Amino acid sequence: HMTIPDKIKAVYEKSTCLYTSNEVEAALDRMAIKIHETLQDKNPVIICVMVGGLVPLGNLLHRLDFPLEVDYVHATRYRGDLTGGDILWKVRPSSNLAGRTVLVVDDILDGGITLAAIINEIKAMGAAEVYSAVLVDKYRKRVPNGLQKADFVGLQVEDHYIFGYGMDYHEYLRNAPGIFIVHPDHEAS
Amino acid sequence: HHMTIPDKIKAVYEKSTCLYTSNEVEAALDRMAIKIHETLQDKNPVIICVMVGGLVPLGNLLHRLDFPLEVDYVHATRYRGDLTGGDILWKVRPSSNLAGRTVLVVDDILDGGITLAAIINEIKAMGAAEVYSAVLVDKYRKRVPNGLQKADFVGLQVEDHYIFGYGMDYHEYLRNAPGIFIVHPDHEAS
Repeated sequence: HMTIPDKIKAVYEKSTCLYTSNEVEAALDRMAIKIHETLQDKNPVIICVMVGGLVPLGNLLHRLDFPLEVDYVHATRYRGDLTGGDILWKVRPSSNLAGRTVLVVDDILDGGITLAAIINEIKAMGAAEVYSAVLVDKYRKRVPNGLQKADFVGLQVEDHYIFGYGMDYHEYLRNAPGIFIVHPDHEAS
Repeated sequence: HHMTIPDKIKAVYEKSTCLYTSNEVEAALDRMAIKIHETLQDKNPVIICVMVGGLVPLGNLLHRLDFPLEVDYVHATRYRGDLTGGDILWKVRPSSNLAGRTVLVVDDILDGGITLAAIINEIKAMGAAEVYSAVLVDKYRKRVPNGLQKADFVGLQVEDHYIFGYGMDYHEYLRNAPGIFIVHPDHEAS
């Protein structure tokens, strides 16, 4: 029968490139400058939001020229859970975050209900300050209970079906070198 | 108000010696990527990050890998006294979905690799068809019983220095240093 990797190849092959890898790297440079201005003297814990935060965070980290520690967190949500109150935790924020400045890093702000719950849970562990960073923000789309603004944003995009540079298409294509839009043939509407 | 940990961190970084520049590291990642492609492009691998050291090397490596793959992560710790790897503490375990899959395990450094070998063996025990190992740096002259004996993919071979950077920490700091650095003997005596 038809194979998942063959279908992935077809999706990628038919996709359209919204941003090159170079443009993405350039957006990471801009973020880094801003993050430095805000955080350099704050000894932050930088927390990767799994799994999507991993590519952006790893590429951002060596651009940040100040003392910092790294950690990670993992939460999922049912789409039907509109409040963020039924969140499924796989990896919880640690007690070590008490009194710390924390920067939370994710691939994309898309509503951000789940990102807001993660942030609030970090606050509940006693963090002094929580900032948010996102490689891409779907800037026109905001939802109740969602995160209204990220502190640091690489790229602002319209509401497309997108993948790459940490963003998956059914777990695949996080390794695509840029930001891509799924072809209308493969957009299940 | 006394000297803080971050102040000492700055001093360590300031006195450290640069072993490899960021450019040399990126070039090593390019070489690893080519090797990984030749061996794995047709294998539909799950690429697993060994937390937390794997995160920067993996993130940088990922967008160089031009073939279908999935990403996951694992986390395990060890007492220095546990020379066997029989008593490792799991924080995040390999999943049962790895059954029948080709898996590539990515960590920052092969330094003995006792924990790394235990992780690999545990992935085999969940039924993975094949396990490969990739490491940004290998302390190629240091091998220990129960440790990983050889990695399939190695970015850079180094001597047994106190090193940090590019995902390797010095007491949880300095994973963000842009290159590979050696700690000055005034901060770390042998």
